[PDB]
Amino acid sequence: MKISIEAHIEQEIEAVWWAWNDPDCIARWNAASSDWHTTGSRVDLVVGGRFCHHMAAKDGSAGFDFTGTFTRVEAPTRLSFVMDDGREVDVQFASEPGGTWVQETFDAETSHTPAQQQAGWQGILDNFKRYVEAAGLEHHHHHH
Repeated sequence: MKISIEAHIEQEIEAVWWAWNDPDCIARWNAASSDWHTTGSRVDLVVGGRFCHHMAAKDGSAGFDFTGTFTRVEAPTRLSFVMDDGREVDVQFASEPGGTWVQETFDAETSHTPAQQQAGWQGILDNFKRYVEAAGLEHHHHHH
């Protein structure tokens, strides 16, 4: 069973995919909670390559890591990957006159409540979108 969420980021699909795949960029977002922060992300972005998004707490009292394997990479318009939890996660980067329609579609983990997962993923997708807006990544500039 798949749950599909979305985001209309007013930015280029280049800057959005860049912020998504770049491990140094992922270091700031990914950890939705501000009490957490991604201390490292081993990203081998190829078809069959693995990812590992280590998140440390601000006081280092705990840690939490997102391991998995990319099952399909269609740069920059789509990224398909499965997590350690079994979540088949499919993030679509669609080009639109308004910016980039990032439609995330993940498989719901049988262990957790589906709606609570959707809230967690929408938190991380908000944290990503807000990172793109915070870092700027503004390709559009008024040339003069």
